[PDB]
Amino acid sequence: GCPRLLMRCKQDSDCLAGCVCGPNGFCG
Repeated sequence: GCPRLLMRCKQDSDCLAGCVCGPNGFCG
């Protein structure tokens, strides 16, 4: 599964397996 919260990203893998780097700053 893919949660959601203010978690800054730089790459897809940044977040938990399922999410992508949300085009804004934080995961999406």
